[PDB]
Amino acid sequence: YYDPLINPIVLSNLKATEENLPEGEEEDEWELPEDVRPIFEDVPLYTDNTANGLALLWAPRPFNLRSGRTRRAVDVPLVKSWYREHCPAGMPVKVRV
Amino acid sequence: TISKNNKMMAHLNYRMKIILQDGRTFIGFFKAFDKHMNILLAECEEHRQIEEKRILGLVLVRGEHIVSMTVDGPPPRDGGAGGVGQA
Amino acid sequence: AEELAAKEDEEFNVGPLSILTNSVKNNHQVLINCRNNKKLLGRVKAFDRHCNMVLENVKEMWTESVAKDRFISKMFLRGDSVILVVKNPLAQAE
Amino acid sequence: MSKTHPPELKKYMDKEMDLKLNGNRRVSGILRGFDPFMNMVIDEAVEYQKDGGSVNLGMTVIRGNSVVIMEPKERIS
Amino acid sequence: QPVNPKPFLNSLTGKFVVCKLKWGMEYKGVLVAVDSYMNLQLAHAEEYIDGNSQGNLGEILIRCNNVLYVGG
Amino acid sequence: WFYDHKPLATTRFVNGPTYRKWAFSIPQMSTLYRLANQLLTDLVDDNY
Amino acid sequence: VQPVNLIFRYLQNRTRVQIWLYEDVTHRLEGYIIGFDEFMNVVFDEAEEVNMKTKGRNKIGRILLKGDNITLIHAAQQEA
Amino acid sequence: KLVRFLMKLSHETVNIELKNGTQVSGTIMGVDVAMNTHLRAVSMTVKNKEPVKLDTLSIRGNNIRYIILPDPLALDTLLI
Amino acid sequence: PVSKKKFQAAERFLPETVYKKEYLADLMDCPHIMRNVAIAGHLHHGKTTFLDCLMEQTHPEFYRAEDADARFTDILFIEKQRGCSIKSQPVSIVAQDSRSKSYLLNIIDTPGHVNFSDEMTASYRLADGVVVMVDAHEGVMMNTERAIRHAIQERLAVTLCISKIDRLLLELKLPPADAYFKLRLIIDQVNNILSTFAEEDVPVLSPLNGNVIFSSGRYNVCFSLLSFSNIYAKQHGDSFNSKEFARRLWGDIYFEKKTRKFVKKSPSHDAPRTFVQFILEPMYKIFSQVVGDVDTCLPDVMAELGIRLSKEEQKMNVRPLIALICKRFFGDFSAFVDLVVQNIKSPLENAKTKIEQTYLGPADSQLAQEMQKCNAEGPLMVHTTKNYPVDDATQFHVFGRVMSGTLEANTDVRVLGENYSIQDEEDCRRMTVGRLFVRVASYQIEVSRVPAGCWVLIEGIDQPIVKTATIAELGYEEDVYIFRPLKFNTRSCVKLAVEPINPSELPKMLDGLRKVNKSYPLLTTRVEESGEHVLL
Amino acid sequence: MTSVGVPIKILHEAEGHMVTLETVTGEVYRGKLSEAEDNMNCQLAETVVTFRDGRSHQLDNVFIRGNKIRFMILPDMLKNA
Ligand SMILES: Nc1nc2c(ncn2[C@@H]2O[C@H](COP(=O)(O)OP(=O)(O)OP(=O)(O)O)[C@@H](O)[C@H]2O)c(=O)[nH]1
Repeated sequence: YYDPLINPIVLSNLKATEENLPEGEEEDEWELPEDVRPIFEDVPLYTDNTANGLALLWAPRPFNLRSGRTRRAVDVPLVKSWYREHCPAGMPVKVRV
Repeated sequence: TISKNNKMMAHLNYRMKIILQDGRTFIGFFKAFDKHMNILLAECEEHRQIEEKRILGLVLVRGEHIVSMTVDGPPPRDGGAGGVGQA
Repeated sequence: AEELAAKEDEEFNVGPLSILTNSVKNNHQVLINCRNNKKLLGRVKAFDRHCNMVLENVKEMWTESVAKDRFISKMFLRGDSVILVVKNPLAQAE
Repeated sequence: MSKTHPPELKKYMDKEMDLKLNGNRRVSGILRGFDPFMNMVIDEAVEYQKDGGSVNLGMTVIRGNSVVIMEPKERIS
Repeated sequence: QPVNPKPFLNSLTGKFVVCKLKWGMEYKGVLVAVDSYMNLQLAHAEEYIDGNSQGNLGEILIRCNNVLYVGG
Repeated sequence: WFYDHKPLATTRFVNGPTYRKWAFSIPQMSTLYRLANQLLTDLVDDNY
Repeated sequence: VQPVNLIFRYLQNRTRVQIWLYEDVTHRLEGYIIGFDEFMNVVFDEAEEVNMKTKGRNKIGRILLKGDNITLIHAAQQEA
Repeated sequence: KLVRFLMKLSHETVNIELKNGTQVSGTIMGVDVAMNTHLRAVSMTVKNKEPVKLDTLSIRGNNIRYIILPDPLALDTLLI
Repeated sequence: PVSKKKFQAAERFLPETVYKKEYLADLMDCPHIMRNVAIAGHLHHGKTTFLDCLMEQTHPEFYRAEDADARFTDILFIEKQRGCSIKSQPVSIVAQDSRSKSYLLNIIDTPGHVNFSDEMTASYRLADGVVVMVDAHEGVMMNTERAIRHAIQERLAVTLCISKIDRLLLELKLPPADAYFKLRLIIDQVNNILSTFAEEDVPVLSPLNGNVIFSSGRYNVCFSLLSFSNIYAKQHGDSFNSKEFARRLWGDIYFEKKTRKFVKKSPSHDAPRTFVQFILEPMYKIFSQVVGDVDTCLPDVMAELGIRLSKEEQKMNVRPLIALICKRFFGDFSAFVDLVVQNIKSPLENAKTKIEQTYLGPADSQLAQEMQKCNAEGPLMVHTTKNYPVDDATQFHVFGRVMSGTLEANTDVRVLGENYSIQDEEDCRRMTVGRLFVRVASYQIEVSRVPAGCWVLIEGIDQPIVKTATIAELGYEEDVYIFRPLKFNTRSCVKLAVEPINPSELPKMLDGLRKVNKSYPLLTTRVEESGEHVLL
Repeated sequence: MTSVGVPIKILHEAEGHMVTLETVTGEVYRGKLSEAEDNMNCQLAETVVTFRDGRSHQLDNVFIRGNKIRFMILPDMLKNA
């Protein structure tokens, strides 16, 4: 969907490129054979999983994976992202240190 | 021979003598063919009846003109793992 | 596959190839005029859209000129050389 | 039946072309049409005779398989 | 107005025709049948070479490729 | 299956009792991603 | 112009055309086209056979000239 | 179609005349859907030339004019 | 003793390639085939990763990680660590167009940072043609304009490649219709640059013009219109003339499924065009099925794509699985080979244009005609503008383009510095050529001779070559002139002064200055009248 | 393209180079194959025609119909391709 935070696709002064489409009279007769069809015609463009699957692509690791080798419980360092990123602005002396 | 895949892959690269409908004899290492029976001869030579030999390059013969072809000569020619023991 | 064979059989019952159809089933000799200016007189046992024929008890005659001939017990003739198939008036249904 | 891609000849269109045909006829003129069989259309066509004579033709259609060699008089466009 | 070959030969089918082969010989007879490939079957057919008849052949089949022209 | 000891180990989502490889779908991955949330960062990290 | 559309002009205009035969270099056919098919067989009308080695002529009338035998078809010159 | 009869004639001995007048005799080791015939233990008698013995010979099928078939051949069983 | 001087990757052996080296070396004798190209970009557009796809196709042994770009043409360890490209590197590869005719390509991966843009100048001197890489989200930023503009001024032939298209579907999530408009606007931006800066008839960059292609080097996607039409033609089986469909796959045109004709008025209020239906929606459906479903859809993806995935490939994640699905379905980049082959013109046609721009000498009778012929039998002339250092940094090899005659290893040659003229002539030396190599960034193929039109890496002549150099036949009795210096697209504005704590070591520092001066080209070394040693 | 046979693929790789082809009428044409087709129509440039009597002439461009070509001598590097 076109998220309104995405700025519109327009530049007001921009000259539109010439499109060398085929000229009508003979070329309009040209027809695509009756069984030629978009590669995924009837597969829907998106499902109710798709929104979640796209969100997972930029989940923090490990959640951007879906297949993985398994890891020991001692190795998952559950809080480690918290101290890597930064102190919150409000936390006092003890915690900052 | 040809098209029978187990057999065709062995009949390529033979040195074959090709007879054409104009009466020419070509000789070369036959190493590609086509459904139209076009043939591609590497290191080719021609013999013209009168006999005289001329050296050609890689020669593509359009299949329409072949009468017949025959084997002239063989393709060119040239376990391995162990080491457990000591002596 | 079999639809093309069915198509091939249907054309023989009506087309110009009826003469080959009659030659087989009534065993009537055809004097096939052929390229290289040679005549083959014999009975067709099978033929096709390409006008191949398998021939039995062939007499081959031609002008060399002087006449020469050869007897061929059985033959397959590639129909590309056939000019003109004459349902032979010098023979009859057998 | 078979499907054949249109020949490359579009770069030769409306340029002056010589042709050598079966039976060693020499034909010349402005090539301005072809088809997948290379049935040429030669406009303002001219015949060159094997005795050295020449005769103007009309707008001319040539059956493709009679064409042996075709040869521009001018650079390809 | 067009007179296309298959209508033309159908209009000749069952009628007398002259058939010329590509190699200097002519067969005149009743065109009994024609097919999509335009093989020709002639009946009561007679062989003409250099403008002269030289014999009745009866029913003859002329294979498609041999024909230069055929007509009434 | 969430609170089993070795979850899924006897199922097609993990190679077997040695418990060395896993391959979850998206319905599974998005659900546990959502449960994990309280521990996870907000970031599209690398530039921050 | 294509080729088939050009032969349609001979058909529609009934233009007197001269046909060159294939390997038969010493004969040409003159007449009017009255029809053709996808194989370029020509149903040919008022057809004459011209022996250019002598300029002798024979008149044949309406014929099917098989398209296999055609080298060239062109609008006839003023010769008759 | 009748070409599928010939490929049942594997290992039969035949005498072949080609369109060029070459006479070839030998045993069909195999012949294909285009009647390209592959022969073993082959003699080629090119026209007005002495016969030459050959081990193998592949003939492009359109060059075949006719194949003389062996006399015992059970035509009534192969033509089904 | 085993000093860990290693500052760049260098391959311990010649890696395997799909083409034979002998066919590459033979094709070098035939400039009527070969092309030279430079790839030029804003920082971190597709450019390096796209060449890794060309590497992966030709090589087979070329490992690309599922996590991160291999960036084969970014050989230096500073470039590995920084991950921007910092210096140009050349590739030479044999690659097939849509006809499966085999072309020889030489390609420089120019760095996208403007500070490095001096590297783009040296590359464009070699290039003949440029491919410009635009990022489907960012579009034409700063260096993209500078790359196009500077390529025009060189008189390169300019071609466009729109790159990281996947950003439209995955990150921006623009639908199909708006994704087409975003691509359309990028093309319009570039043509707006071309029409203002060219003033001459530099050719308009539509897809209908097929001088434009679309790519995602992360996902092995690269297609023009014709390669996508060939996919429909192969898939359905030549039921239509594929070039006639390709003409209709872009712009304001629509497919009327009632009639199967193509119409230019929107057949409904909502109708997707051609590009949206045929090109974009299958791409969105490839990604969205693997992104959303993976577990369930993947057998159906095998059926319509006819691709096979083994069960351990079906357990790949999304990025490697989509990249594998696209790799098998699209196959090689040949749409890009079409782009290069048709638009760029070879050495031979371009050699007239390139000698007029580069040469400085009297651009008329004797020597300039031998170069404009690009005749491999003519008198030797080589132009060089790069210096690459050997793995011990003891010496440089110079990188060169030949177009007169043939350059031969272990022969003697006349090397002309940037000042040489009939008055300056002391600025020339006779050098003995060492080995000659063809360079494929990390690895070098060694050859006895290189003929006009090729690029070459030359051993042993590096001592007098300060930056650019001309190399010329000794026996040529007529006047030889040097090719121009590099007319850089920027200036060295920042001055830095260098002084060692060690000053008895100052002679070692000056040798450091000479070596960097050779490596950089735009870096200017001064010794001021104050005695300061200065870098610019 | 569709999988046309190897001889036609080699013919398109021959487009860069000089080829020498003989026509069914006997004339030998040497020139630089500028376009070829899957029906093996050939366009030659910078051509020299050699007649069957041994006379020769230069020709700037030649188009030869594919079914009138007897054979072509291709260059050796194509054996590597
Ligand atoms: N999302 C997305 N990112 C990509 C894609 N291709 C490349 N990138 C990313 O962009 C960054 C730069 O890629 P490079 O190949 O190094 O780009 P680059 O332009 O060669 O870098 P420089 O030439 O030095 O400017 C890396 O993080 C890549 O992962 C893509 O197709 N999709």
